[PDB]
Amino acid sequence: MLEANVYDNFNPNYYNISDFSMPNGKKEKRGLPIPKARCQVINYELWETGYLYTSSATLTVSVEVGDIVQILFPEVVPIEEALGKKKKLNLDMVYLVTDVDESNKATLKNYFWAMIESLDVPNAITKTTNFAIIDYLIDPNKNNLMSYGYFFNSSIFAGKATINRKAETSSAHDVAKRIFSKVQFQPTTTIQHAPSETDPRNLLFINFASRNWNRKRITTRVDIKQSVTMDTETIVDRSAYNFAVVFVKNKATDDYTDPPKMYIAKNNGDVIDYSTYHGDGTDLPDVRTAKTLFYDRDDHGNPPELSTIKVEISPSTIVTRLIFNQNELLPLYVNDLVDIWYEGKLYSGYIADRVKTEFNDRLIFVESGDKP
Amino acid sequence: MLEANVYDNFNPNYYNISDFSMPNGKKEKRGLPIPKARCQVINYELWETGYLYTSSATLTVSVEVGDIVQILFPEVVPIEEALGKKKKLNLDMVYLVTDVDESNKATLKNYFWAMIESLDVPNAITKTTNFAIIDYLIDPNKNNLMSYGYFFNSSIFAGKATINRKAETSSAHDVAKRIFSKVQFQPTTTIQHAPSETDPRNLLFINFASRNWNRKRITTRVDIKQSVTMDTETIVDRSAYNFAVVFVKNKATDDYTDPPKMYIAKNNGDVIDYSTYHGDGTDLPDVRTAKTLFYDRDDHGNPPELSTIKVEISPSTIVTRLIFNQNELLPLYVNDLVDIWYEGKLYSGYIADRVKTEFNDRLIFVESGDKP
Amino acid sequence: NGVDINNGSGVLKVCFDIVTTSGTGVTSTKPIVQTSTLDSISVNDMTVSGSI
Repeated sequence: MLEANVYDNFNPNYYNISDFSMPNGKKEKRGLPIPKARCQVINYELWETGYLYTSSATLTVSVEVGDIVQILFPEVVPIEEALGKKKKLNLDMVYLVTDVDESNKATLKNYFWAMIESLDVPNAITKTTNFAIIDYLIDPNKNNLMSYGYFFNSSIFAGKATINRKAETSSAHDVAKRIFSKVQFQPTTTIQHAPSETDPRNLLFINFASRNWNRKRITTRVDIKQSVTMDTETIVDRSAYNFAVVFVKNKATDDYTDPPKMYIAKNNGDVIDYSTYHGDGTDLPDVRTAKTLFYDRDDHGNPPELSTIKVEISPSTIVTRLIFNQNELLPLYVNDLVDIWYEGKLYSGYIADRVKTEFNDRLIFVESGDKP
Repeated sequence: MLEANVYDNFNPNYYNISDFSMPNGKKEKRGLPIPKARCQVINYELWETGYLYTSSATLTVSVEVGDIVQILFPEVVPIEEALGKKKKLNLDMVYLVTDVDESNKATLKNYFWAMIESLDVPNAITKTTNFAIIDYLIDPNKNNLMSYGYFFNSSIFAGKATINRKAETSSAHDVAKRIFSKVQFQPTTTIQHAPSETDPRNLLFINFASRNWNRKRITTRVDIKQSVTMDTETIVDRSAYNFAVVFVKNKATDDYTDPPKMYIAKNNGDVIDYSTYHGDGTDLPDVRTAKTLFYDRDDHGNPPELSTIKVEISPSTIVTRLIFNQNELLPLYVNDLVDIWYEGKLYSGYIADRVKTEFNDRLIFVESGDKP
Repeated sequence: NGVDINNGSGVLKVCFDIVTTSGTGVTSTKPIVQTSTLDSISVNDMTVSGSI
């Protein structure tokens, strides 16, 4: 079994107060408490980041909804916080109790996703770099749960933030998912005692750091023997009816009296009128997914742009997800850039999640796409 | 068992190209392919038209989603395409594979309803005759599936189309259902070699033809031994709360301060104020289904008209559906105008569907209504 | 750890080499610095490759 530390809810209405007198004399934030009970986590399905599934585990002590569960491992993870600076960090799996049944089986939600809950973010914040969004999302003054610090690899979140659809107000969950897909990284919450020996506080931090500051791409093979589960995910939201029966309203009748114009999307990506086609069908799709679209003529009176129709019939990012057993010959840990060979086909992406169960040790591989 | 021809998806992005060099010299559309595999359909529920239920069958060869299944019968169906002209049409049941499970049991959808999928048709096209709507719906330049031609009876679709509700944009499915209910007909898809001996192509045609050009009404009896499933369907949409508690806003208060006026719909259909009633209850409904309606006074200030309230409190077309076993003493087939005697009551309508199973042969009888 | 094994008890741990690896093999190797703690130096000449 694994060891588990059970604490009461890390209420930021209590812990965010900077009244604690440090040994030197300085006034700082309130440190994390001691576990109300030391128990042992048993009959477990424990994820590392909580990318797809929520963790579930039975616990010896009678835990209740709200309590924080810190699962301990007798091993250490070295995170590169600065180019040369590597810090000794202890392996932890921190969750929030969402629901306990009659048989004391607790439904555990990964601390980070349970922290950025109900938080909404406007398009104005998303206009800047990915660092600005992370600095907004991780704040104990706003979040439902207490936060002390954030470790983040500057190179991975250096790039310009992904463009938002309709420039609307999105939830912290949807933006994080959209950002974490492009950066090819996943967050891990860790409880560890303050770095300075003078500070006696136990603190909770969020991890956006890796074993290598400048991440390198790995090349590996996944055999059918590892109980492989193949399923297709969609990163970007784009429409599914590749053929469009487009109708344009007549100005004189203020009605759709005029016949429709059919538009087909080629295999390359371009959108053409169906009547204009002069080919052999090799450059057109294998299956015709169709929809009927209605458009209103602009103030100028001109028909709607080809490009505007194109966006609605354009293809979505078909991405392959692979869930398999941990290979001891070539171990794959979370937040690693990999190139997986499966049944003669090459899939490129990252390790998003990791399940620590009683029977097996499994990985969630997410193909980042961007192949041609 | 039954014989089955399995073809890959009839992609109109490929087959709707007039590059096929005919023996005479001229160019025509690409003909249908040869079946990729000849298999035998076992453990089946096969619907002739697909009026109410979707077909299901376990096939010997491992078919996949998208593939077209042509079920063969060693019998011939004569459809009358012209007043005197009849064509020797071989019996066929054509379907599109929608989903296959682990045990290779394929969910089959009737070719026509799968072809007119996602198609939307505004009030503008419905304004004309039934021929114009059929000519729009059956077109390989728009449809998800390939179609070469259609044979139909001029007399049955000769009449003026049904008036649309709210004059809105309706789907191809909803309009076809509304049209097929009034015309008392159902479509059948069939694969047949081109009529001319010079043309060597194999083609797919949608059928709107019958054994008799000028359809005759038959009067028969259906016994309890034929295992009848009696249920009710509604052709026309009309409101279900037969009593109306109508409120009218007061001009001086700009509020609903004034008391409500109750309107009752009589058995004949006449809508009167409840206060104005002077009868014995015999001309009123046996059950009172009530509803409360709110109205805003017009620009003139006058209360809303009686006829306008009537529409919101009108009865819907109660139609009886009888699903029964085939009687070998008097056989009934798809698209036959019939008058059925069941348990002492006479019901009039048409044979909408036919289910071919390994054990029995059944028919769906749909009453057209319009009795008083 | 810097455990005084000569005077007291315990297990002494001390890093000497830093091996950076890839998926297949080794990419780069950097050895740990050799600290020479002294009180007073009476030298004639000196050559420095880094900084004082």
